[PDB]
Amino acid sequence: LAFGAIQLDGDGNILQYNAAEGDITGRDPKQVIGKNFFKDVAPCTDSPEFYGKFKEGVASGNLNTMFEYTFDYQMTPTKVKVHMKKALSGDSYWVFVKRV
Ligand SMILES: *C(=O)/C=C\c1ccc(O)cc1
Repeated sequence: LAFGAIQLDGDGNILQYNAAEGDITGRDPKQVIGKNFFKDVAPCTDSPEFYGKFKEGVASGNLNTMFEYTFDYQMTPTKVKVHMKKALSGDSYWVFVKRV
């Protein structure tokens, strides 16, 4: 995956996104990575339950699953498949998204 592969820490901050290796856009780069999630009391960012039991993933100590989620609604995103993996570094977990 040259796109879809993001690595985040098991505390709540994004570390690196695997895709940025060629700045061929003039976007505002405050979209992804460098994300320190402060307790602004915002549990509604399209994910009431974080990813795939991400909240349990952390404390269970084995956040590594591939789960495909189909959106059979109207105003929903495309069918994606999340492969999360507890980073081999330790207290961090990856997120590989892959649309079908
Ligand atoms: C999170 O924001 C959950 C519910 C909700 C309901 C109504 C409005 O306007 C915002 C949010």
